[PDB]
Amino acid sequence: SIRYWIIHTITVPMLFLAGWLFVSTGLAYDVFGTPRPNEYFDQARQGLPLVTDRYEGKQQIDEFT
Amino acid sequence: AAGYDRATTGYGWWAGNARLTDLSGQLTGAHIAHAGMITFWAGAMTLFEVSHFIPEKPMYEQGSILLAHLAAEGFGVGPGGEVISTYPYFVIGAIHLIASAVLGFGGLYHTFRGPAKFEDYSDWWGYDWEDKEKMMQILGIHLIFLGIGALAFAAKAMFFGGLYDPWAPGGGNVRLITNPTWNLGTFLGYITRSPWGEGGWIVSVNNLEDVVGGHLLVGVHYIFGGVFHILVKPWGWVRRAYVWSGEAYLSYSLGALYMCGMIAVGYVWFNNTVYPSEFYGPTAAEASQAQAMTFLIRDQRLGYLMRSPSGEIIFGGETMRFWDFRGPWLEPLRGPNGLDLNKLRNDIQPWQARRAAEYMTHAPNYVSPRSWLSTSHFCLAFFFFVGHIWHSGRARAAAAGFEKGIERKTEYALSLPDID
Amino acid sequence: MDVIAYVFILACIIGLFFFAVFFREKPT
Amino acid sequence: MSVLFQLLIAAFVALSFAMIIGVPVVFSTGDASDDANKLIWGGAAAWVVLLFVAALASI
Amino acid sequence: KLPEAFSVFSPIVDVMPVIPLFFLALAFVWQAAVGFK
Amino acid sequence: MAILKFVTYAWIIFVISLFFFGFISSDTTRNPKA
Amino acid sequence: VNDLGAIATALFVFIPCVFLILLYAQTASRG
Amino acid sequence: RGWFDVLDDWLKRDRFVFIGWSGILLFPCAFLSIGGWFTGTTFVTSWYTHGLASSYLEGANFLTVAVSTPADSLGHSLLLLWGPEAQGDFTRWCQLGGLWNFTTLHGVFGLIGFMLRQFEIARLVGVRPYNAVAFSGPIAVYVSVFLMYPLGQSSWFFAPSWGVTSIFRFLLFAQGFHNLTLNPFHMMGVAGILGGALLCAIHGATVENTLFEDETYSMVTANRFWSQIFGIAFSNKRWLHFFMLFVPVTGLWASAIGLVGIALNMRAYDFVSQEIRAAEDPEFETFYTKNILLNEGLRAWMAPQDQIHENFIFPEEVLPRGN
Amino acid sequence: LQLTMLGAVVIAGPIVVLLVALR
Amino acid sequence: IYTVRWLAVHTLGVPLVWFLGAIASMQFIN
Amino acid sequence: ASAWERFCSFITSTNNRLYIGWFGVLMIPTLLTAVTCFVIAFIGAPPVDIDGIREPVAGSLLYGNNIITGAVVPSSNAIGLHLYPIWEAASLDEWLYNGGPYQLIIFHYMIGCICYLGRQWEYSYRLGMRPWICVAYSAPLAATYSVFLIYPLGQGSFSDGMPLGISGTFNFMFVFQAEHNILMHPFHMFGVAGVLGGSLFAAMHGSLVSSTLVNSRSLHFFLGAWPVVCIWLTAMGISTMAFNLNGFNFNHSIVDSQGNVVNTWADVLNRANLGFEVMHERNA
Amino acid sequence: SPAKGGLFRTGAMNSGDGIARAWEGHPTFTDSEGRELFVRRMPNFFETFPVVLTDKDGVVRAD
Ligand code: CL7
Ligand SMILES: C=Cc1c(C)c2cc3nc(c4c5[nH]c(cc6nc(cc1[nH]2)C(C)=C6CC)c(C)c5C(=O)[C@@H]4C(=O)OC)[C@H](CCC(=O)OC/C=C(/C)CCC[C@H](C)CCC[C@H](C)CCCC(C)C)[C@@H]3C
Ligand SMILES: CC1=CCCC(C)(C)[C@H]1/C=C/C(C)=C/C=C/C(C)=C/C=C/C=C(C)/C=C/C=C(C)/C=C/C1=C(C)CCCC1(C)C
Ligand SMILES: CC1=CCCC(C)(C)[C@H]1/C=C/C(C)=C/C=C/C(C)=C/C=C/C=C(C)/C=C/C=C(C)/C=C/C1=C(C)CCCC1(C)C
Ligand SMILES: CC1=CCCC(C)(C)[C@H]1\C=C/C(C)=C/C=C/C(C)=C/C=C/C=C(C)/C=C/C=C(C)/C=C/C1=C(C)CCCC1(C)C
Ligand SMILES: [Fe+2]
Repeated sequence: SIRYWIIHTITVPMLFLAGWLFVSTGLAYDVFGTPRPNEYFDQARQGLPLVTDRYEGKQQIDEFT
Repeated sequence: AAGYDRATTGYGWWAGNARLTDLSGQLTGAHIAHAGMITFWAGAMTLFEVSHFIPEKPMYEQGSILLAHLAAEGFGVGPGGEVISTYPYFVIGAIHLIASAVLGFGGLYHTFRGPAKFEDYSDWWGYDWEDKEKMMQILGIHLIFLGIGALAFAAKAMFFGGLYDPWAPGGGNVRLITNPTWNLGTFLGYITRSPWGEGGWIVSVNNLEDVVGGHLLVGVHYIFGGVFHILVKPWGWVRRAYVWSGEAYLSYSLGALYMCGMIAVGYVWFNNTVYPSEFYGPTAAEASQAQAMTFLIRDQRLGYLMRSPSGEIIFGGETMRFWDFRGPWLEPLRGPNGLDLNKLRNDIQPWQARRAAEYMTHAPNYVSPRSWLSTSHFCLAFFFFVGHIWHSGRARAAAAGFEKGIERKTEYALSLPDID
Repeated sequence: MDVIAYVFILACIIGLFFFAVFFREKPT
Repeated sequence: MSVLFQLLIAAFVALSFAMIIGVPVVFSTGDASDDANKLIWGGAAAWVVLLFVAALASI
Repeated sequence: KLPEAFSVFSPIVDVMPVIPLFFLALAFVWQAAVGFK
Repeated sequence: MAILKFVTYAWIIFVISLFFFGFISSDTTRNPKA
Repeated sequence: VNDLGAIATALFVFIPCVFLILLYAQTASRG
Repeated sequence: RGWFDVLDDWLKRDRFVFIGWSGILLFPCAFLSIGGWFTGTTFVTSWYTHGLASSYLEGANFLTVAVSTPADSLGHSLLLLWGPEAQGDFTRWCQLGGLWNFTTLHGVFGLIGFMLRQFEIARLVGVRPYNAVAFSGPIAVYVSVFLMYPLGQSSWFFAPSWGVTSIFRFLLFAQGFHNLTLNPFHMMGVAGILGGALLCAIHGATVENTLFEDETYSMVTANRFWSQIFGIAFSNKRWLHFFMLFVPVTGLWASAIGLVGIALNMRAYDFVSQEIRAAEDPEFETFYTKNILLNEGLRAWMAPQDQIHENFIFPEEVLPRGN
Repeated sequence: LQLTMLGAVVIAGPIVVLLVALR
Repeated sequence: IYTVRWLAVHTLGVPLVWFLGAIASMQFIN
Repeated sequence: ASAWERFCSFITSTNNRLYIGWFGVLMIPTLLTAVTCFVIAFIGAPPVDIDGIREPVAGSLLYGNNIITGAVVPSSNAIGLHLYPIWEAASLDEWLYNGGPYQLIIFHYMIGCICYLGRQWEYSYRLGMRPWICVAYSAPLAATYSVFLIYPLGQGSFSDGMPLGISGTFNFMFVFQAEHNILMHPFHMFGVAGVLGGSLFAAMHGSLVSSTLVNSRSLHFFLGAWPVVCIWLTAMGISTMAFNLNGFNFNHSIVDSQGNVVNTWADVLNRANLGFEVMHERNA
Repeated sequence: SPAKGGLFRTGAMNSGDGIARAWEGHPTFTDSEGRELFVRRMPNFFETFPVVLTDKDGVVRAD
């Protein structure tokens, strides 16, 4: 009807912007470890950061990081 | 409103046009409006392609198909497939747009304003489907119009600019045909040619004299047949061998259109004469042979052929599948039995050697106009075959009476003697 | 001899088709 | 007269769009036929005349 | 390229080719108005 | 060969003619309701 | 090829076939 | 009426959707699996496991996003968010490919919940639960492909990555390395699926074209039509519909057994007599031999990049070609 | 740039519908 | 007013809207 | 009771064990010819120079193959689209060597298939039922015409047609994937959805009916329509790919900011296609 | 390895590669320059493998 319209108008764009800013402010890259477009390689670090050990994978990525 | 609902017609909204079966005026309005749609598309697309035309690039690289049709007829083109000025294309597009406006006006007028059923207004325009003579006469009139159109095309090819003949010397050139073919032996040899690779049914025409003569012959026949239809009755056997209703006539038209669509695909994909390779790009055969010849040119410059199954001289490799292909840039290097090696040694004029590479690059990333036309019209032809079957079956059943289902209490299968 | 095995199985299939077509019990 | 020609074609487009909107309503509903029929047929006549004028005004 | 007189109307032509599709869509809008009766 | 070609051509023509004359022979009167 | 290939194929063809035929026969004999 | 009866009646109460007891397993697990897939495609990348850009942030397309499988080094580790690998670090859990395990395991339990749900609904309505038995086929396919196959292989890395192009890669990988098309069980699976489609199509058309002019269609006319057109026909309605049920399910089960076979490299990769006969003379060439050559080529040209962890280095000289 | 004329046509169509729809 | 359906609708819509916003934001990244 | 009338009443009669009809008049000879030649050329037939390179490829049972690996090899590459009737052949052994039996089989078979569709319509008419079984049957018909007729026409020779054999089919599929990337063509995705969804709907419908039997008409309409529409679409997709109008291509799409290229799954798929293609194309 | 078999390759393993009798001894390969390289072993997956003798440092030497 009418009542819920106020709540949804106030809220839904706020959620949309929440996702928007979560991406734009670069937070997603930190949250998910996804490289920045310049972070795929350094100016010459064109080797691939592939995990080779099961037990210390997170630390090995930290070395790759 | 009345008659525009399911209750008063029996047809759901998704079959709304079916309601128009026996409303002559509105049905005519719909046909006129649809014709307006077609010509509006023609004009609009022509104007678009002109607005995006680029004189340096070829048409097939540029990606224009409605322009290539006009280019084949020679409107504003020059020798070697070169445009002189894109003005006539604009002229044609504008004329088509105006005609579309007029046709749309007529269609709206008959759809809403004019009489709903011409039978009330008059009787020449009032027709019923099951009047065999009236349908014969209408078919005849439209046949006469088609014949006038075909003769018009021939007259253009003979007096008004002509056509772009790509077998003129030194590459293609716009020509006026002066020696139309009229020997009936040639016509029969064309018709009774094998549709298979053993020649080509009608797709194998390679000179423009045959094209112009064929259009002359067909226009004469169309005018004569239209007159015949107007002047005579359907024979008894004819009356007994057809179904006489609107849907049946629609199904016949669908079958004819399916056949024409397949033949048009064959023309656009295998013919380099009435679809000059200068505009639509090389055919698959032309592309393969051009690649072979360009590689041979490079290998002869820096210091490959074979025998045909019949023993001629042909190129080697996969391209052997196109051993019989004939082309304008390749024809001068021919011989009594296949292209001679000695001829290829010192007979390659510069324009042919340029065409070879220019075609080798553009083998049908990049999609040739031939690919677009062929795929689109094969799909259209197949769906029109399906529609032909649908409407023919429906017409046959409805004429018989069992279209809306089997009758519960008089079911026919229940009376047949069991086969076991 | 494999050819004989294949051909025998195929011939049995065709015979089955013949009997299934012309000798089915009448539906009723 | 080139600017005249462009203005003429702009007016042609304007009239054509006006006819586009008007014609279905005039034709479908003949409730206001007294002035509507005059409007629509006069619009058609003006359309034809403007096209014919532009035909020469091109050259 | 358009005739230099008509070049001003270049954008309009840019939307002409896709007009027929709308007609088909228009049908349903028409059948939307009458509520698919 | 020549016999085979003749026989094939004759068969094709015969079957096509059978088809044509069958479908013109008032096969609109074969339905049940008729 | 396998010398037992033919034997395996034959027994596969035969055993279910004789089973089914036996069931059908002792069905059809009964009314 | 104890708390249990109240809870049971509350679950079985009519709503827009039916929850039942099964819902407690289905809805959370299904929702988590779907959310895991959406997150993995939207944000998490496979740059560290496969060296690919399989996320929208990377700039991928809908046809190229994929929740890619974990790395090869992890073997078959369950990759719990709190396991020895992730150790509670969410980012390392995502980078290592834990989203694949999350999605697949919750999908398994969602499928189990769905089958239980169909059991429960059929129990409530009071009809034979043929629907659950039918659904048993998809569970067999899922368990065979996403669990048994990577478990029979070296690692989860060889499982199908949740995607579109990743699944296509899985199909081509299976042809190249296991020669799946020649497996008889896959042939029975293909026959089952295509026959199921055929049955659906002709059954629908027949029922539409024998409609009575008012079950609701002339079974007698349909039977006679198919008998005199095709030769054989269903004279029994129950048999007709049970057959419609039976064919595709059987195809799925046969394919499932085929997939478990190739999980152990117990694959029908070649015909021995053909290999011997080709070895004797080089002129002998058949379509099967050329299929073998295509498999060699696909293996050689795909291995350097598909299994990047192995550091395969094949020069141009060793790559098979049609010379 | 070209969205103006496309929007104009989008207005043109349903407006033609609506003017009839009022009566 | 906290019906089970309210929970379901929100559990679907909330993350859905958030992710739609995120994807829209990605579309405008150079 | 004219002799012609008696004949017509015989053929167009609903008391034969199998309906013949006018379409069946063409169907029976063509189908019998195709079946006979297929059986003969599948049991024993010489190797065929598929590549048109004087080097043969065998496909018969008596020449070594079994059911899985045997096939009827397509007509030779040198013939192209030329019809190759026996009487138009230099010598019978040569005519076999170029692959004439394949042409014979496929042409008779295609004519028989279209006449079989016609026969379906005709008997539906003769029994008094709505005549739209043939419309549904037109989908697999379109598919066969795609692989056997339209694709060779687009490709210029019948050597690109599908082999008549179990392994020949797979070889055809892999070469087609290599040259056209059919997997990433949306019409094949529609076809895959069609077959899998058709099986799904068949299983659901069968389970429901057999469980409760211990607009509903629109249900059966949808059953009939869905897989048929999807098969039409995928047949059209094959036909379009016969004119070099290939599917989607997303190779080399994401690039690093500095200028490097980051791989995606599409690149792996392209490399697999590359392997399939380079193993094809004997020479270049 | 149990991952190198087949579904219809029947019988004992000795019906396959045959029965072993003696171990020829560990081989070592050297090239013209005398460098000691090694052959990469075929994984379980591949039915056939490309023979590649590589330097221990990761550079392919011969094949
Ligand atoms: C596809 C097979 C087919 C063909 C080609 C075909 N028809 Mg029909 N057809 C008619 C005319 C007709 C003409 C004049 C004609 C040739 O020009 C055809 N047909 C052709 C009318 C007499 C009659 C009423 C039709 C009627 O009243 O309305 C038509 C209904 C609809 C929904 C049209 C909307 C079209 C679909 C959304 C398809 C979308 C294609 C796509 C947009 C292309 C662009 C790509 C896009 C993705 C960008 C008729 C019918 C009908 C059907 C059916 C099933 C068909 N047909 C089928 C065909 C009726 O039920 C029905 C019938 O007869 O019931 C009694
Ligand atoms: C690709 C093929 C395929 C799909 C997608 C599919 C889909 C579905 N079939 C269902 C049913 C059925 N399928 C049946 C037989 C078949 N099903 C088949 C093949 C398929 N069936 C085949 C071949 C058959 C014939 C034997 C039957 C008999 C039924 C049913 O009764 C049932 C139904 O009622 O349908 C309406 C499901 C009902 C809802 C559900 O429980 O979802 C699945 C539930 C869960 C918990 C999904 C969890 C998440 C999954 C496992 C992994 C993640 C997936 C991502 C979210 C998206 C992936 C995207 C890809 C590109 C990778 C669902 C619609
Ligand atoms: C114009 C052109 C330009 C390029 C040069 C070229 C020489 C090629 C020139 C071509 C000229 C040509 C080829 C002219 C000849 C055209 C010909 C022979 C057209 C023939 C078409 C054949 C057709 C419809 C077959 C029609 C048979 C039909 C319906 C069935 C009829 C019957 C059946 C059996 C079923 C029931 C209905 C009925 C009537 C009883
Ligand atoms: C539908 C379709 C066809 C026609 C065209 C059209 C454009 C309309 C097209 C629509 C396209 C569009 C824009 C679709 C948008 C789709 C999307 C992104 C839907 C997404 C909803 C997001 C969801 C659920 C995410 C749920 C996430 C969850 C639980 C997270 C779970 C968690 C994980 C993964 C890690 C551990 C922690 C935790 C919290 C347990
Ligand atoms: C319709 C629809 C589809 C699915 C069902 C659903 C209920 C969702 C319903 C909902 C929404 C949708 C998609 C509505 C679509 C509405 C649209 C786009 C209507 C538009 C119709 C456009 C029309 C007439 C345009 C006609 C243009 C004409 C003459 C020619 C114009 C002119 C030409 C080109 C020359 C220059 C001058 C001028 C005037 C520009
Ligand atoms: Fe049913």
